Amino acid sequence: STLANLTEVLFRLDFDPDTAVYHYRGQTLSRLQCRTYILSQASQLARLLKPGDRVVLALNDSPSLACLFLACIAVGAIPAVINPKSREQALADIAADCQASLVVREADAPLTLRAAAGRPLLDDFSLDALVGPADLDWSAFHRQDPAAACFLQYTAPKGVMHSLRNTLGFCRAFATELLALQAGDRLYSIPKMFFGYGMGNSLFFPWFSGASALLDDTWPSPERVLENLVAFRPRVLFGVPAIYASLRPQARELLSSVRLAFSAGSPLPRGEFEFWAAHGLEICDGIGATEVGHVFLANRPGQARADSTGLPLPGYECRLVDREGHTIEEAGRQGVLLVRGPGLSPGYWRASEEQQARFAGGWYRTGDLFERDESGAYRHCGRE
Ligand SMILES: Nc1ccccc1C(=O)OP(=O)(O)OC[C@H]1O[C@@H](n2cnc3c(N)ncnc32)[C@H](O)[C@@H]1O
Repeated sequence: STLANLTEVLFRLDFDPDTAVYHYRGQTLSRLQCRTYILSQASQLARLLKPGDRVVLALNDSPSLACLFLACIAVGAIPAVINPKSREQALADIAADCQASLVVREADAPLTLRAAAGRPLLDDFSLDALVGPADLDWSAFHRQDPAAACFLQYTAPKGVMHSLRNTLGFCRAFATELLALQAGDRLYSIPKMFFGYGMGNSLFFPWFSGASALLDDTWPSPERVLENLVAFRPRVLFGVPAIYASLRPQARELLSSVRLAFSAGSPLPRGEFEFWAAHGLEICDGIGATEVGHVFLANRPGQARADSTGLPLPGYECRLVDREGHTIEEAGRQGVLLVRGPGLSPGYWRASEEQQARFAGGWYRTGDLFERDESGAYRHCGRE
């Protein structure tokens, strides 16, 4: 295969550079603005990090987080985004697990750097003081095997490795094949970027499909969410079942903007589906897993059904194994869901033999019990 770099590949996708990519605190950044900032920042990270060094980013959602993440990748570093409110020992355990060279935290608290106070639109994270001002026209991307580890996603937390190949893989299946996101689409993800679901929705899909995403550094209280819906008016809403439960009293405001409502994280109850169907809003339930990059099995827009997880996305293969390890062919018979496909991770960054056994045989063992109906659609039935 030909060596490549995930940030460079995204930067080369054919979309208008003057269009929005990120929105933050009432401001908007274009693809061009972030691209310029990412290259400048990369020129500084290259003075600090050698290719392969790990970086832990314990930051609230913001354009600077997304861009710093892409700047790490540009120079060949391997970033991980974790909950900024992690306990001290939890942050330490993660940095030790990936042997990180650099941790970047919020203000006031490996080498540790801090964001500025005041929530600026763009942040230098003290790099100007640490390594000096940026180069003007940096482009020294670190290109590598497309199957090699590019960044980590931690889900005892284990670090899931994601590569250039399977990242573009899960983007294609979900953003393109399932949702058919169009350039200019406005996206709003309630889950944050330290969640695999949020990282895809907010960080990657804007670059991948020419869309733009609202980023919010505050926690998603239902009143904060409602504010954002009316200020931003997204076409696509990435939610979870409890969120839609909390949005019932505001159905009018929701349907005024949201045209594609997605739900992931846990099974969407039939009651929630039918309530919003009665109001004329289709909630598409889909399942993803960190070890699979993003959503791999979902209700297709315009064809969703209640109490169902839908059909495997294009390119994915789903299998059900019974308690003796045999593949289940019959419908209405529960088994453990195994999955392979474009988004499948190459494995955990650091793990025991038993931990890596989740990836045994070229499949990811979800640990979810599922059943298939006569048409091939899946239905969540609990955990093993
Ligand atoms: N990482 C993700 C990327 C995209 C979208 C979600 C995720 C995500 O949740 O990743 P995680 O690794 O935290 O958890 C995966 C596990 O969560 C459960 N689950 C998620 N979605 C559903 C659903 N629709 N219906 C039923 N169960 C679901 C299921 O137990 C699964 O094994």
